[PDB]
Amino acid sequence: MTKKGKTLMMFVTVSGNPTEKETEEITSLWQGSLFNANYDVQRFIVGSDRAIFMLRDGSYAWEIKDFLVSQDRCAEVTLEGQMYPG
Repeated sequence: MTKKGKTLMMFVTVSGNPTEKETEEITSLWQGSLFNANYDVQRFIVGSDRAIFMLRDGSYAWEIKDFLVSQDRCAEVTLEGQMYPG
């Protein structure tokens, strides 16, 4: 049907075939940066190199996607069925 609310899921992949711990360290600093920019996001680790970012307000998904892909350890960002880069 038609979605309720503004929440939005963002699926992120970490580069370099990292261990789960390294992925936790890498993504924790990303979450910190987002928070420091007033963004409200929850983080879920779902694999040695996979992370879920749950946005409270999905209307800011583009800004967050841009920030993430600009990181050296970000391989891909999946947003509404679309992978970035490119």
